Amino acid sequence: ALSYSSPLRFFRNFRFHPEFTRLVAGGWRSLTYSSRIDPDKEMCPYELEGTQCPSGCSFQHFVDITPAADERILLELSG
Amino acid sequence: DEALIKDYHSIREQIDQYTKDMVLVMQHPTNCVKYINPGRLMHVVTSDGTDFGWGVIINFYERRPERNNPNPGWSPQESYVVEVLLRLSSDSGSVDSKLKDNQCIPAGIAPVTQKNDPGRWEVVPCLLSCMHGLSQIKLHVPDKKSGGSMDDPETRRRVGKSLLEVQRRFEDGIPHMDPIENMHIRDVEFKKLLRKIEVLESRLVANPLHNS
Ligand SMILES: [Zn+2]
Repeated sequence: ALSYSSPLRFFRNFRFHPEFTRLVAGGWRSLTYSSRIDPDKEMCPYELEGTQCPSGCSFQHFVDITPAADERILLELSG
Repeated sequence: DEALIKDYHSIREQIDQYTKDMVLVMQHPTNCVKYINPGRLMHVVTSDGTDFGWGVIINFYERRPERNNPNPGWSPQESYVVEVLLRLSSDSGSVDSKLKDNQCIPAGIAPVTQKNDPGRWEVVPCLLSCMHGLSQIKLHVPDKKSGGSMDDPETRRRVGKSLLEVQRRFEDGIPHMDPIENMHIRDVEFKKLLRKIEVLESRLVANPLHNS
């Protein structure tokens, strides 16, 4: 059946699409639609190289922009 | 049901028209030079449609016409050049660094098109007319007084390969800058443009052909 990709699919409001879960593999937890990217910070060059950041490294890291994992959060809440 | 086919494609035509109107606004210099920042990612696509993928913005300068051609009739989107690091095919030739009055990208280059082609990371000049995305993502790139430079091919392959690490990590795609929330494009016409596209999309799915 006939298919078509919205020119608005990369913009923030695409998250309010009713089929959003269906067309983006990651769903709300997909990094592609994360609300946590600071557009003026630089991603860590050490992280991308795969080498260990120095202590206190203040580049933007992937952990900064990745949503919390509900398994860790359901964990913390108990006890 | 031929009346209903004609409606479906009428909608698609209207959405295509409004889509090029929208792209023009976001490519316009007064709306995007603020965000043409060294290290920000940029999706480069030629007017004819060859897709060079994502690259790293290195520099951007105002375009200057040739001596013999004072008024070259450039549009606003053809009046600025962004120097972008792109992954070219090893097949692709030498990167001439200045564009002629009639070119949007250099003449002898092409994107990577074969597997077991690693590519070659080169800095390529592009008109704003070839910008089809700005990312929220910024890589770190050397600058004046940082002691590095993108003239070193080895630095280009170092930065280049991190951009492929970013794309590997972004399974669902590199995240775009939002024209409203990130670029704060105030134009009332642009505001209406995005709503016009949405209501037309609602019209288009209402049509049997969508799932036929
Ligand atoms: Zn780091």
